[PDB]
Amino acid sequence: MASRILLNNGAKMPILGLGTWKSPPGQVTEAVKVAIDVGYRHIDCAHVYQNENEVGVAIQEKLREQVVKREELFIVSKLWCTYHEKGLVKGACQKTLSDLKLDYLDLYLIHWPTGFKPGKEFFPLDESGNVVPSDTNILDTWAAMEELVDEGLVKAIGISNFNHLQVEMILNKPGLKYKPAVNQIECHPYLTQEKLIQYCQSKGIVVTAYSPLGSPDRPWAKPEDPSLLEDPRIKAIAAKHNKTTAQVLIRFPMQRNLVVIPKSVTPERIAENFKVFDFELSSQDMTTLLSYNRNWRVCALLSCTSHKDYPFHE
Ligand SMILES: NC(=O)c1ccc[n+]([C@@H]2O[C@H](COP(=O)([O-])OP(=O)(O)OC[C@H]3O[C@@H](n4cnc5c(N)ncnc54)[C@H](OP(=O)(O)O)[C@@H]3O)[C@@H](O)[C@H]2O)c1
Ligand SMILES: Nc1ccc(CNC(=O)c2ccc(Cl)cc2OCC(=O)O)c(F)c1
Repeated sequence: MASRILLNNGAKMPILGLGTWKSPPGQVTEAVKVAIDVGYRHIDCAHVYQNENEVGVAIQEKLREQVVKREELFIVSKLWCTYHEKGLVKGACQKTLSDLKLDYLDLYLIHWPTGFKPGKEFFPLDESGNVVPSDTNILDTWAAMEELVDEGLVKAIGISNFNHLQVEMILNKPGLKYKPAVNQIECHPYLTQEKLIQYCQSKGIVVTAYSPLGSPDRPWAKPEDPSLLEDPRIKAIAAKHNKTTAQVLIRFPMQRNLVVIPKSVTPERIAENFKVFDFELSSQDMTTLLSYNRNWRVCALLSCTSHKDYPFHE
């Protein structure tokens, strides 16, 4: 299987990338350096993760060392919810560029379809704990994203956590100039996403699977929760293939024509997670993994559920 997938902007995107949510700022520079040294060419970033400066130090050092050329890297970041206003989008993108020490992003995503009140707080709350919305709709935010392409700041734009009706809203936008290249959504054997993936792929939108290992370090983890890495059924498939459970969980979305972005700051695991191009899951393996769906989400947030554009009511 090829290492990159063709996007609808004409560029190629590596199907395996390194995630950086929760990667501590004192560890993520070495994580990204190791990742690039062992073959990763795609890093998934976001302003809200608060570690883009440190990710950028690694990228810049590997460019300076000539381990890789800039054109060989595929760097992704995301517009946070408090920057959905027309007059804030360019500055948000430029801050991310400055932190990552880049002149352009390969892909810039609307992180969530929900706009929040601008300000210093990433989750502005009213006194009862509800997030305070912005009245800026996803279509105007999309037009602002299109401007970034036309100013040379980003090569591609896309969306994240958009449900099928929200994707449709963008695709049906009056005067749409650029289609979204990517929809980045949660996807793993407990949230298999058949309907949304089919829809996006049918429209030429590439899907990126996040939390492919079930995000065991998510901060709201109840150890009551189901655990992909510990599921004996998935462990059995891994054993059959002489691979780790994580390697099976990463190969699974690859064989669905998805991009996948496992996170690690552990050098041994960063390398392990990349060694997934030399085995194949059978169709029976794939269908068996799909059968484990239970519509379980890592990423949901109670404080935002009354937002008009909350994506997971549908
Ligand atoms: N667009 C969005 O809204 C959104 C939401 C969630 C995530 N994402 C992106 O997707 C990325 C991945 O998702 P995620 O961070 O939620 O979780 P994940 O990649 O599913 O899981 C990360 C966890 O798995 C551990 N791990 C990694 N490789 C392992 C291995 N080979 N064996 C055992 N454990 C392993 C990591 O530990 P160590 O790091 O300690 O090794 C970490 O605790 C994020 O970092 C972010 O870039 C995007
Ligand atoms: N509208 C909205 C916004 C955020 C979430 C869930 N995400 C988080 O709670 C979250 C908060 C801070 C950070 Cl740094 C990361 C988070 O999740 C991962 C992500 O959103 O990429 C959500 F479920 C809905």
